[PDB]
Amino acid sequence: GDWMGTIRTLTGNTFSLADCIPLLRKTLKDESSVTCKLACTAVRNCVMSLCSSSYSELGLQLIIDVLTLRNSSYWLVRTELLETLAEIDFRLVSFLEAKAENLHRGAHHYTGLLKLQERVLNNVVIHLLGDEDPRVRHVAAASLIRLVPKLFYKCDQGQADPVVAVARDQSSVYLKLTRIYRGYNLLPSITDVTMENNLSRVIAAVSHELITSTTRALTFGCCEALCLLSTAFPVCIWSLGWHCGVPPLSAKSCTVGMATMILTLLSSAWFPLDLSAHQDALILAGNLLAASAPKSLRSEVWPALGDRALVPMVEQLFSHLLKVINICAHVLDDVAPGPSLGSFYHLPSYLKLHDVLKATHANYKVTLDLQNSTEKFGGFLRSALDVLSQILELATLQDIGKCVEEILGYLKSCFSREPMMATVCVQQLLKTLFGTNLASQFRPGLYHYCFMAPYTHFTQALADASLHIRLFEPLVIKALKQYTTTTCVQLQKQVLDLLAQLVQLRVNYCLLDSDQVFIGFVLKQFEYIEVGQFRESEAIIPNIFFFLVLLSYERYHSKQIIGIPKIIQLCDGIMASGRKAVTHAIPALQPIVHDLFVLRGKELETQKEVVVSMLL
Amino acid sequence: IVRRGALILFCDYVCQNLHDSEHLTWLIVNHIQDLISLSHEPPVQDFISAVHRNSAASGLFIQAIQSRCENLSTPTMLKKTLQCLEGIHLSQSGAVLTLYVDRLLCTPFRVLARMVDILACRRVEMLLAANLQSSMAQLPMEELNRIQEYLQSSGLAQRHQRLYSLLDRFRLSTMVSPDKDWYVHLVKSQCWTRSDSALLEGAELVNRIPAEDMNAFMMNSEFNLSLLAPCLSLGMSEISGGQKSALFEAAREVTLARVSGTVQQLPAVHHVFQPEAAYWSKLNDLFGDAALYQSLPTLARALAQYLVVVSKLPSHLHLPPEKEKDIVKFVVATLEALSWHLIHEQIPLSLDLQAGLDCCCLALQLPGLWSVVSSTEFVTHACSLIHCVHFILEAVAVQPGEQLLSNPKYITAACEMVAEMVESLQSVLALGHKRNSGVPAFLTPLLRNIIISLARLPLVNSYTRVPPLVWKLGWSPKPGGDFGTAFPEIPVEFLQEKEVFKEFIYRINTLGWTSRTQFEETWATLLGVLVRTQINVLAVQAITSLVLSAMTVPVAGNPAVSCLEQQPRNKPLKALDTRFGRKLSIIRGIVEQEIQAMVSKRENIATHHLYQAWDPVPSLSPAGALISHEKLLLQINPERELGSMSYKLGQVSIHSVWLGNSITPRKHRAGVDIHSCSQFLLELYSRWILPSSSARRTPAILISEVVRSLLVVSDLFTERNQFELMYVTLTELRRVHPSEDEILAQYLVPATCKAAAVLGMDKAVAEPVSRLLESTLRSSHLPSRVGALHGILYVLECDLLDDTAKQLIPVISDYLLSNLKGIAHCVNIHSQQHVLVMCATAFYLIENYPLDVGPEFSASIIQMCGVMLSGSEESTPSIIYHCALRGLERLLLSEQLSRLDAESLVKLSVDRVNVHSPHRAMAALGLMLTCMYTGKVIVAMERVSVLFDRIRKGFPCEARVVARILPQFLDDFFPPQDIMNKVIGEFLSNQQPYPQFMATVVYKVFQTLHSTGQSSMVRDWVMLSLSNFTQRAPVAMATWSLSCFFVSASTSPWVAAILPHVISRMGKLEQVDVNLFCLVATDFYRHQIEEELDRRAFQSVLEVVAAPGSPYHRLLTCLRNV
Amino acid sequence: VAEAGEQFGQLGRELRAQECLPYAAWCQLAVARCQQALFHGPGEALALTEAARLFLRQERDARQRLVCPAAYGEPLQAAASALGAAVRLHLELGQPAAAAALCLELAAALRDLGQPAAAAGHFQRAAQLQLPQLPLAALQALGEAASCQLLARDYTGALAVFTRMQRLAREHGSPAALGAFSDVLVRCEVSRVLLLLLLQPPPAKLLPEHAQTLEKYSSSGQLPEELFLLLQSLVMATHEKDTEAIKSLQVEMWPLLTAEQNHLLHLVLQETISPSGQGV
Ligand SMILES: Cn1ncc2ccc(CNc3ccccc3[C@H]3CC3(F)F)cc21
Repeated sequence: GDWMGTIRTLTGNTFSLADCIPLLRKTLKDESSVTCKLACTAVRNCVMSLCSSSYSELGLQLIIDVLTLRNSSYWLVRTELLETLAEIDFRLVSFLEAKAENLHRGAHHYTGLLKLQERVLNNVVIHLLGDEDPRVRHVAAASLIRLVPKLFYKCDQGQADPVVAVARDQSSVYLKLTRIYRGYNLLPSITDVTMENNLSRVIAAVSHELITSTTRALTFGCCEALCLLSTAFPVCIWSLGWHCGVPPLSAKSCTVGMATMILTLLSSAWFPLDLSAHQDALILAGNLLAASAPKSLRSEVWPALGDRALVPMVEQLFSHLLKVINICAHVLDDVAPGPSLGSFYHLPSYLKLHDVLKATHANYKVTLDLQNSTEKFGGFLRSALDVLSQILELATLQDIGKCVEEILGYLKSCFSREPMMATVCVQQLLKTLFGTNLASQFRPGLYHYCFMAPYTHFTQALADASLHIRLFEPLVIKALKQYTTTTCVQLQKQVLDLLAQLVQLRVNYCLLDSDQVFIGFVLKQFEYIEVGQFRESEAIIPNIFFFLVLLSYERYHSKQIIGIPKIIQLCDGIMASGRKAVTHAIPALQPIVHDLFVLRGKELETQKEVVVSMLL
Repeated sequence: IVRRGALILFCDYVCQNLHDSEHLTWLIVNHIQDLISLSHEPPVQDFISAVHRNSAASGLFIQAIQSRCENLSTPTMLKKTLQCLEGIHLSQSGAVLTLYVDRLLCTPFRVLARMVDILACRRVEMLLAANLQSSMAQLPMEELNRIQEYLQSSGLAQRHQRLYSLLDRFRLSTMVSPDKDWYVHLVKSQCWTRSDSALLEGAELVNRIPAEDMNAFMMNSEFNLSLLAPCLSLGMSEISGGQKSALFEAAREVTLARVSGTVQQLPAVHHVFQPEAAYWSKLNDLFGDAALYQSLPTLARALAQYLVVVSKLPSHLHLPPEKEKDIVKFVVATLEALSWHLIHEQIPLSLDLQAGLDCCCLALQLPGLWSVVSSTEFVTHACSLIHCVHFILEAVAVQPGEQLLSNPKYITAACEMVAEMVESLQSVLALGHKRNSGVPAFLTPLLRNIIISLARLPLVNSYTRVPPLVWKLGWSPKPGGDFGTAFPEIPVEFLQEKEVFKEFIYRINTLGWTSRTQFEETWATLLGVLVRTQINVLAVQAITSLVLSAMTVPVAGNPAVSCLEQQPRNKPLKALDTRFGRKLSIIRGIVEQEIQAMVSKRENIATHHLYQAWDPVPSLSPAGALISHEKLLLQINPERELGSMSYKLGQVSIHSVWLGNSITPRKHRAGVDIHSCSQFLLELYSRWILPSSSARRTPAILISEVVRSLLVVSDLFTERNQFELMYVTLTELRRVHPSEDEILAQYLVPATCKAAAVLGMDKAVAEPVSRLLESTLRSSHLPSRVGALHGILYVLECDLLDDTAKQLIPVISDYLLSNLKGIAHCVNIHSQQHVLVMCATAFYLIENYPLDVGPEFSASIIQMCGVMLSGSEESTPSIIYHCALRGLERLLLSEQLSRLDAESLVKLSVDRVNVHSPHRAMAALGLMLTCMYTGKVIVAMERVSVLFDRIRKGFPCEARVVARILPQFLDDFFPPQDIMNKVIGEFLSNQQPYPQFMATVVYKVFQTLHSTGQSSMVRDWVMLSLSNFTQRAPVAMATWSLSCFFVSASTSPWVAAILPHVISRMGKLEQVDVNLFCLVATDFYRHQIEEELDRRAFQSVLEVVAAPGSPYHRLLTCLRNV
Repeated sequence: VAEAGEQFGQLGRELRAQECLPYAAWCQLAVARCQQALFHGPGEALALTEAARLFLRQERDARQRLVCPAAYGEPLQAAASALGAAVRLHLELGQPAAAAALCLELAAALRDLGQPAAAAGHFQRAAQLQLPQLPLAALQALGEAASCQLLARDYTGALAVFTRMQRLAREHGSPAALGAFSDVLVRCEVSRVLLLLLLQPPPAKLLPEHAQTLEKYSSSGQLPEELFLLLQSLVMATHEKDTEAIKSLQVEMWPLLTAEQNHLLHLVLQETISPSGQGV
């Protein structure tokens, strides 16, 4: 009103902001889907700023009128709606609903409540996971992950009312004061109970639609939504959000969520033949089983698992993975599906899966697009190798000792198609064989949020401030070859990590690189890295320096391979260039500093002094 | 966030600066609501604690709350207010006590009113504990009088008795013989006061007023209108017992007088109510009056209770023609009042929505009231009904931003609203559908039936029959009639579109037909389509449904009133036409009427009302009115789930086809000639399914749908030649058609058996049909086996040849014994239609073929049904439980069972009454009563002890019913002396949850002793029991139990009449309770005793408990001068 | 031989494109017989489920789309037979989640078609197959079974099911409860109080769990405070005999209750003013 009074005295214009909203409310009801799409885009630009203003009744009314568009015949109106509803903060909308007295009644004098969050979440976002268009299902799944942080429910232990809920968000930003595989978390997570409550309600609603689904589209959309949720809110961190009671404890907490639904889908006659929904189910099944870890691990088959109720689920997933990887190996080698744990010829549902995969790869063999990430045979193979790599953290030499010769056979077929994930799978087999895997190495209110907790943390901080091994050789030899003939820096990182792991397992480097060709080639990359000609060098530098630093300890091969004086002259050779310090020089120093100061003399003191002269 | 946070911080500051009274004063005086709202924030709790530690601050805090008590009255704000006031300073106790008594104690939230009471008690107890010179300075006498005079004048003193006694203790520290005119005075003390407590007892009291006085008693301004529906229901129980009810005719005249008197207050011209002038001012003055608005639902509740019975009354009790217009005006004004209340003053009471919609539903069903509202004079009334029903539906069912589906202009709006509502019956008004989940289940049946009736009005009917897709296809005829809305019937060129035709079929099936003209028009339209295979199939399904709709009973073609005719295969039971059978029909009829209330599907009952069940079975003779539900006791087919009214195979029995049409080995219904329809279809279908050699082969789908159509429309056949041509056609079809078609066989097999059974099952028909049945029982496809069992049930109605029975009955008996034994322990995992039709076939064989079916069969079937009935709620579904148990009751009551079979049913019936579930126990009680009366000792004393246990262990519903039947069971199986000790013991026992039910059992037992001349025996048992009555532990329950006992013992008609008054005052010990107790005990002493040794005995028992001022000491004081 | 199974598959797809649902379903049953002879149990359970869906579609067209009075229900019998066979297959394949899903599909069709008493038995069968491996899915199945028993007017059967749900939700969801189980607990608590006020059991039928609930209302926890004050007020008004309190509470409670709970509160007020079992 103060801004509008200023422009009205300067211009003489009688116009008012309340005169616009009727024109959006009109154009949302247009006969043309393109007008309707553009009107939905216009609501996306302003709805949250309206809810944040003295016109917040009009912002609430736009959210009511836009929900009509869920029934539109045009998919772009459905995706614009999903993207619009994902902008909304339901803590703020719950505050606006609680002050409404006329808007609950609307036209026709309704006698209940608006219930906008329940209508958005259930009647739009979870409903459009059942859409026949996979583009709509994908945007519905992505919109749901944006909503979980912003939902509000009554009787929450962290926020009793929506005004306390909005004050938490506003305060949390401005008053802010071997390596295990991707799905494992052994430390006790400290979690927001309000987020874990919201996540519990969302997962319960999506798993209800999954188990009750009568259409292939809705089953597939629910799997996509649960797979992306398990990525954004990891099952091992958020275990009480994922928990359905299945392991009868905390019913530092652990879970398998709804893994029995997902493994029943993976053994069905129909569900495995959609490659996208199948690969989402593999990733979700891997994540659900890995989130059991420190509670399911001990203190015979799968002897590491003391929780014998999960052993059938692990054997089922592991045997499914070996069969589907063996199918890919047959398709890539062009071998017909006919004449041990990966055997599939006697199983008609796996013969149908083979013919889908063969047809998918036949289209790949006759086309030349090399930027497309959405290619379904490669995505499927990559997902199966990733989940096998994840399940190998729970394995022991007694579990893989009959399988390892078989799996390395499949990896030799798969290496040309997915070399990076085949290399990860080799590393997890080596961890399992040498015994270095996980299985072997084992009342709040406004005063609280707006002042008292921030001031308590600040004052306490000021107070403290005053105080089988021969089977692996041809795959390591393929990896060493391909590093010298590739421009994929993501593969090159992974081969340096494999070589670092072989050096840490005390494998002799003179067996891997007798003629010094690999160190010679790795050193010859620094010419191109320094002059700015090696593309994506920012990805490879820290792995090269970690590897050369391990090679500095191997003095016993009659002579030292490189030595810290050369690594330091490589490091300042990068640092002297015009290339940015944060992507280049700093990532080269981090391996050197932890080695020279944390891990590890008349030479060594001078090297520490030289490195401090570089840090300055 | 800033508004709340800045108060919290300023409270945290003032708690460190308590010398600075200016900031404390400004917080209290300007932010009291925000302090009370935020009282859970730690600094605000500390601030309120500092205000409690200060005399002047506590005074400001109290005076501030007084200035905001029009707010601070939402439940959570009132709770928070009392939580602040609890700790307040000792020197302010008179001021806060005043705030409690003259503002906060008046509140309607019951849990919060006890918090105000408890806190007020604590503050007056502090004022009694403090030194009196301070306490009378806190409470002047000119305030201490106000609070007590207000507590008396507001009626709070009789609810908050402790508080008034503490104010009394504080002020004291500072300063007759019973007759008609007595009886009418007792009843007006209960019936001339506005309340909704004890309405069933209140009706029973008005029923004993002399018939000459009842009209004057119910016409007085003081009479509680809430008694009109109870009186009409109680009086209908007398009419349906064959008596004249003086109470029903009084209540009828008063309901119609009050309905007419309410219409005489409306404006003399009517305008359509629209949710979006002087007339609207008059309506705001009428509907805004709290007296008039309360009168509308209460009179509507009485009107609905009259209208729901009216077609079953004597002809002089039917609607007066002169009051039909006023009833339509009243029913319209009630929905307008409910709609006006929803706009201005939130949702009505659920009982008040229900009463308005009940009247509207019932008035549209009656043909007299229908003839008024469908007239041109009533167009604005018809539009108002439509606007109000649409408005109430959206106000309940549709959230803001949703919509229901996803001429004067009020006429066009009415058309569109009824068409929108007729589509909503698929979804929003479909009971148990996902779209119905926002409608509460008491509204769904009412709204469905109201919408089907409104869609039949001449104003909107032809519009509503047009498919919405045809208006979108740009069709645009000019309408023309008395209302300007008569559209022509849809052109046959539109019905060539599949989805337009599906939309048309839905509307003709949902609405039915309003006259024979509309039937003949829709017949012509569907033959115009019938003359693409999918359109032909839909046309065969539509014409089948049209012809079957003529078979609907009390008014043909009207789905809002009527359901399909049933002609059950089972006969009247001759065992009921006997001395013990007639007494069984009464007691079993009480139990059956309650099983219907509990378990019936209620498909033909739209309105809420128990005790309204009816079956669509006409009185049948060679060519009537419906046979009453009390005359069909065990006649309805065993395979039909209770209260389901949908079509089934076996709908019409072979004996009914033979009797009604005279074709032993009705042609016009609602003026439709079903003979010319069914003859045309039989001829058309006979050409299509047996095509000539030059014609293209008929599609298999069309053959199956035509043979299904024959199976259905053959219920309308009227001549032997029709069943003969049906039989010949289906026989030749079975010869040429490939025998592996199990999709055809499921219709062809029932249809062939039905035609063979009507033709009389002679040797040339019977051998082919037997060979068809034996092979169909071996099918892979379960619906075709269920079809064979319905075919078997059709042929069992015939006088079969011995040589076909010797062949057929063994195969049927083997199939039943092989299939029932494998499933009886786990019925829930098997097809319920297969189990129900098997049990019906077995029960028909045991009753009608007991010499051809072996003696092992009857024993084996009873053993397997016992295994089903002994299964848990999960293992045996309720539908199989009730249908098997009514089949076993028929078996026993038919007298074809052996004495050993009957003894096995006795053992079954007694075990099955001992279950948690009240409806399963109530049915098992029906079987046990059937066993005992057909059985006409220590055994009967066990059986009566089961009934007494069901009263003690039972829910109030089952216990009340068991207590209604128990008096007749006692009189039928015992000399009174054998059970008299149990009857009085079970009334007295401290383990009795229901003394109020047992009071009527004692009353009925003592009244049968007076009527049978045993008046010498009631004095023996009163004098014997009196000691045990004085030992009842609470003196209120002891005095009350003796009041019931002496009322039960009295020969005096007016003392015997007051039992409902005594029952309605259970556990009270007011002066009126002691006064009545003394009078009813005096009546027993003056009239039932005469012997001076018994007068001495009576006084000697009272002396053991006659402590001073007790009701016993009052009674001895009253007796000792007689 | 499998070639007959693909030919029956093609015939089924073509007959479905012609809307010939009973013969399309019959072709899927012929595929199931081919899968049985090949010992491909997963393919047999698939073929039987697709046969059942075509029969359920035929029943929905007859009783929902067209509302034919001549629909006595023969395709529902065919559907339930094929679902029962596929459930029996999934249980011997060791797949109780797939068996439960087909029970829920039949229960949903029976509820939609106006058979809630039959739907409640199939909802309870689904719950029992789920319970040892999917507790929260089993609670979702019991919630539907309770909803069906209220539509069937089996109020004591609903009181038993909500009592089982609240015990299971405390046992698997825990004194605070996780988000999804807490929503189950609030539904059970409010519905059980209204059912205990409707049914009014004698001291022989007050279980420890029922008495323990009615003591709490004679501290709101998972319930919102305004509803908890209104429920405490309703328990007091019905333990008194205050019809004008129950009337005024029913209007304040209407916005806070579900439609199923507003029906229960209507039944409490109706049973208070006009009791059942008197024959008048
Ligand atoms: C959607 N759709 N399309 C085909 C089809 C067949 C069966 C089922 C039943 N459901 C099911 C069948 C087999 C395996 C798993 C499950 C899921 C419950 C679950 F485990 F999540 C659904 C189907």
